[PDB]
Amino acid sequence: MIQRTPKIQVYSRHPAENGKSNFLNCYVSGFHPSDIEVDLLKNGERIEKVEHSDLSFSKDWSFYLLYYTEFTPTEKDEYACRVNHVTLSQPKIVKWDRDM
Amino acid sequence: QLNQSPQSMFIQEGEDVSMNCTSSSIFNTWLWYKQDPGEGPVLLIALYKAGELTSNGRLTAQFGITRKDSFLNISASIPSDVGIYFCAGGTGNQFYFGTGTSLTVIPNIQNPDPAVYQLRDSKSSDKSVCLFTDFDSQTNVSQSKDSDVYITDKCVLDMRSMDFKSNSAVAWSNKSDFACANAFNNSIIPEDTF
Amino acid sequence: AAGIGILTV
Amino acid sequence: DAGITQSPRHKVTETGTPVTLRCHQTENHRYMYWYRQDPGHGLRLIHYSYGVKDTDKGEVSDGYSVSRSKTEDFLLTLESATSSQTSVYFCAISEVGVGQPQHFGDGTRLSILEDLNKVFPPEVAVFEPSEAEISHTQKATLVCLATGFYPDHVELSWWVNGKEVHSGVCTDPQPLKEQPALNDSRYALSSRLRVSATFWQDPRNHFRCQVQFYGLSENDEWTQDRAKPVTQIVSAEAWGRAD
Amino acid sequence: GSHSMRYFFTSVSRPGRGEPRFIAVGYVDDTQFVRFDSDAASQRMEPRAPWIEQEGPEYWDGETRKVKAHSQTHRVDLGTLRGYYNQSEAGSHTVQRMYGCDVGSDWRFLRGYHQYAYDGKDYIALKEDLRSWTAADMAAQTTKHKWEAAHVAEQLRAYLEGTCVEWLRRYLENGKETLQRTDAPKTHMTHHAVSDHEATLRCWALSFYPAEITLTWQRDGEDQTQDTELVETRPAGDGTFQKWAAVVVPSGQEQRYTCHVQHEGLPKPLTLRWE
Repeated sequence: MIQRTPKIQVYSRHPAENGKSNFLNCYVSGFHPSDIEVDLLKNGERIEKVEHSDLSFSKDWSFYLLYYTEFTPTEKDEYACRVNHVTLSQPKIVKWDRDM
Repeated sequence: QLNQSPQSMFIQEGEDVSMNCTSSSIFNTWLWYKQDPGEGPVLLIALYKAGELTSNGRLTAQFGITRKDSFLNISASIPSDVGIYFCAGGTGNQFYFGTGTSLTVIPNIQNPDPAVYQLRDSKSSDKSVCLFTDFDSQTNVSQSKDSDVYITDKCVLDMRSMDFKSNSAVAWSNKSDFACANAFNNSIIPEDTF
Repeated sequence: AAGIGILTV
Repeated sequence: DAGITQSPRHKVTETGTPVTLRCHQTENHRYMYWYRQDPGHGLRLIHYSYGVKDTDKGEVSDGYSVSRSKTEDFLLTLESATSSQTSVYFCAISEVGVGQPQHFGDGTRLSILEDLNKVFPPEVAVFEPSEAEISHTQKATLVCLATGFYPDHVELSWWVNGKEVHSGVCTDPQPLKEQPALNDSRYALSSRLRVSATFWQDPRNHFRCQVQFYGLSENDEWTQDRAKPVTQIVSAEAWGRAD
Repeated sequence: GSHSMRYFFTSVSRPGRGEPRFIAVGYVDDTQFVRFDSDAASQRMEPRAPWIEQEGPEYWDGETRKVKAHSQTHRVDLGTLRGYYNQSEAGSHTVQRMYGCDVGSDWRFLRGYHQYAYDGKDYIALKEDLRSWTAADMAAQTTKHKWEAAHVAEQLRAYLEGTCVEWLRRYLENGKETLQRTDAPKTHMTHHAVSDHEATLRCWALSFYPAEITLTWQRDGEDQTQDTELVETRPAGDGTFQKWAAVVVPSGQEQRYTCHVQHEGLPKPLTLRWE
């Protein structure tokens, strides 16, 4: 029985210019077991229409998942990914850092 | 859905027997089964790779290159090899079964002396059976006659303690002109005893 | 196409 | 050592009767299958099951349903209860995995009849060896006849001195139609037992030909003047003679 | 170039919450093409690539039966393993199976593999010659003896060397445009002032396929990894992939550091320095 912390990346699909539709991605990887709670946030509030990829795994047996939604970025709007898992004693928030 | 051919074949005792199946579908596993009468199919061979396999000694089987074809070979055939043989093809975790091939082994008769006997009913009256017996395996028995005469086909019994096998056929009728000299004469009898 | 040579542990 | 028991092995019933066939299997987790077998068609899958309360249909599932309340049992119930469901039925088993070969039970002979007044038990008669045969060959053949039975659910066996023998016997694989033009036609079956003249000439030897017939059961209805043609044994016998 | 077909199976028990969750997934290289999910409505193998939709109903029925059969074996496996390791009935456990085949640039068979895991750890795997088994512990040894007695390796090798490579061959021609492509990384570099003493150079690779890429940091021609950070390659969501690598550098000395990009869509490896 081995437990592995999720490594979280928040980033856009295309390089981001303001007022152009894009996709916002939260990719969680390197985790075990597979039960995971991932939300996407807009100004600290949950985005409802959010899809995910089918659960798959790597050579080391740890899982990976892509969560994504269609969005349109501005200067003002803050975006974040909120992850919960048994390895974390509280939810982890990673903010979308526009040059990453 | 599998086409098996032929529906019933015949081998003389001691010979080699070859047996096949066919589809337009691809199959990843081939199985051969034997069915004895009153019993279910028993698995003989399971084939997985396109090549040569032997899990009886006397049975060899092959999976075709195209995976639409298979065969079964029997060497030094023996009377217990009688039965219905079936191919099964495997795809999509499902097996699909051919329609049956029915082998009968014709026995080798050591020394024939063919004869027709009248046998009386043990515990009642004038009731009578005719028995054609000890004929060679090449002799065939007919039936139709007129409708009031019942003639069975030939079968072999094997008297295991005496190493002796013999073919026989049975005929009977009613308040007729029926007799044992007129019983099997619409079948082609040898130069035999009455 | 997925496998057909799988058995229980 | 397959571990499969099909019950019952024979059933004879009228149209309108639901019939359940049971397949018992003893080895915990198993995939289970029901097939039917018919002359021009080979084995055709009716229903199959990957585990408890999980069933799916095969190619000929119309008219049938199926149950798997536990791992040991796969029940096939004949829903439509119809004469076209007259067949031999075969349970099979497979190890839990993907693509493992199937191993079959021994079968259930099921006849569904549109008219039960057609059902008849066999008459059984034993015919004694010819004196001519004994002097010609030093051997002696007895014949058994089972005449006038419907349908063919018979099992013929030969008992000498209270014990079943298999050596020296041959029984017709196919029964003979007593009236070949008739659809509902009654049947006849012949069998031979051959012994040495010596063994027949010993009068201590007792020879019995037994025909087990499968027919109607308790809950089948009967209104004729003849005795109900139930599942029964009809026999004929003979003793050795010093000729 | 080289191609691969892989199938991934995950089963997870949830005692008190019904039957185990089962997710199966098919890939050609880095492209997903089929899925099965036991908590979805359809209970069927579903398409996840446009080029696999053209397969007829015999394919989909067949794939559905095989995948539901994979599911049942894992249900039994979860129960079997719980017992082997004397774990309680209350807890959640995982079974993972991965198999497939590799082919070369001629598309002849190259390699086959089948690995099995319990709770994120190796349990039993097929050895590379495809004829024997590696068993990690005492309970896996029982499994190895069972699988030897049922001659499981033989059936697997047959799938792996025949069926798997032929279906790989078929998918590769059917999905030609997207499966046989190489998209070269779009490369750029970024700079961030950490302190007045330290600086971070980040080497970016964007819009690439296949996901296999190598990013290395070099100082004066000699490569160094001691202050290097590499993220997992991540999907963009459009069939392409993204990756960065970063170094922490004494500011002023940014001229000393070059990033080296290796990908099969590059005819020559790329060099990249902060001007």
